[PDB]
Amino acid sequence: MRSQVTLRDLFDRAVVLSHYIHNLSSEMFSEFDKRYTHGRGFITKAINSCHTSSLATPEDKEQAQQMNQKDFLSLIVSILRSWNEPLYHLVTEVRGMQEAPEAILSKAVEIEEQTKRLLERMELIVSQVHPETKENEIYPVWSGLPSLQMADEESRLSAYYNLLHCLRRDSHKIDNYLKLLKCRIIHNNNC
Repeated sequence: MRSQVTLRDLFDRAVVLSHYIHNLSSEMFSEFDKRYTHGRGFITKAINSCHTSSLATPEDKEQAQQMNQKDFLSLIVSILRSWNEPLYHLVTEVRGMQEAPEAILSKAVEIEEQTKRLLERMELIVSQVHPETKENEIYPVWSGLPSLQMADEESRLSAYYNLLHCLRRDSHKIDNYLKLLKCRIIHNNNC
């Protein structure tokens, strides 16, 4: 929309949100981990199957810097829109039948709304800088639902472990990305 939005203003709050959302994801993940896998022998296993990994992303900074700006910003939107369904199901899954984690839920609800909040911001950024960008419509599919809703404690709990991990990973991606774009478009520029 509008309400006197400048590109400086858009980025100002895009970075405030992306930093917040990431820190909240580390909080959520570290809390789940502690609370949910600290007395058990569950397998850590690193950077597992993240649904956003199918999309072309820079896995570096010079790679990100070198990148076409138009594609970079659309990438950011695709990631953010791909976290809709899994974040809806997370909240519904904690919320539904499921018990205690009133504290993890409280946090899932915020991540869910703040992401959507970030996406509109990002959509405006794009319209302002690259209005020639066409309706995005490409976003990676998510298939973790079956694994979230398993009877087997180890399977289900790890499916949660991994989704929170991936989320903490990707919210960290977006943050580095937005810093990099803000520093360029708004701040100290090479001419």
